Amino acid sequence: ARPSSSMADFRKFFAKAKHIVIISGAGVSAESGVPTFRGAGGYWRKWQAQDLATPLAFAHNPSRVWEFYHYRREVMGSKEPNAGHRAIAECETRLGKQGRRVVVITQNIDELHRKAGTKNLLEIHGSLFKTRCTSCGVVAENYKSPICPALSGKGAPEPGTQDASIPVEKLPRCEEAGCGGLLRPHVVWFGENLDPAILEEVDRELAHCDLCLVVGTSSVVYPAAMFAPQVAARGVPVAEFNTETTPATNRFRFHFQGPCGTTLPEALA
Ligand SMILES: [Zn+2]
Repeated sequence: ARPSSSMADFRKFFAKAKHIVIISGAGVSAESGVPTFRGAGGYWRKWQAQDLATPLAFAHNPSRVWEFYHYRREVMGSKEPNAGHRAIAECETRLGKQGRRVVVITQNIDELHRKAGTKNLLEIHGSLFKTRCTSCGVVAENYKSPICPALSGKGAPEPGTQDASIPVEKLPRCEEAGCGGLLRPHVVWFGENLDPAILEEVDRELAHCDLCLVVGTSSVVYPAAMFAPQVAARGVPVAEFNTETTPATNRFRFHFQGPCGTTLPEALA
């Protein structure tokens, strides 16, 4: 039960596909210089990213979690879309002129698909550059560097860096009149459900698609890891683009090895 590595055969499906869903994970941004969760980039100070991206973490030490998110926002400041992001964006524009739909369902919070020009984007895990008020619930875009003055020069990643220990009053706060609630990043933490509206949107896309790509993702985090398998179970061809095999590889019709910045321009031409 094993995937094909034939691009020519994938291209035969691609030529006819009317409704393509492209699922991405951190590997799509690796060639932009954005750290992944797997490997060495997935550590900040002595923690793993899945240690800090939790409601318990935030409740216990919101300064520490904000220092972590600050660091990621600042990392992003210099980063640009790569050839894989661009191929995806250009594909959507080209096919759209022909009446054919391409939609990107990303786990990423890095906004690089946006910067590349993707329009049909579902950020299923939220965005590094939005806030949500824990008091009022308002969602706001926020690209400020630093997001608050007390985080200026904070966030360094090296193990043994002292906690900034910023009092909650000096962490990012809501600016709505009379609120002043503590902000959090408008991201999905481990242990938190996705937004129901997002689940519904995904469900509609997967049920309607006739071709699916699964790009740069380890296929370990749920529910997102369920998505491409479900499409394959329907009998729809799924093509995995990854520098390695994953637990999901053998569920799919195709496996294209190598950096997606190389393979996606070729696939989506
Ligand atoms: Zn508020």
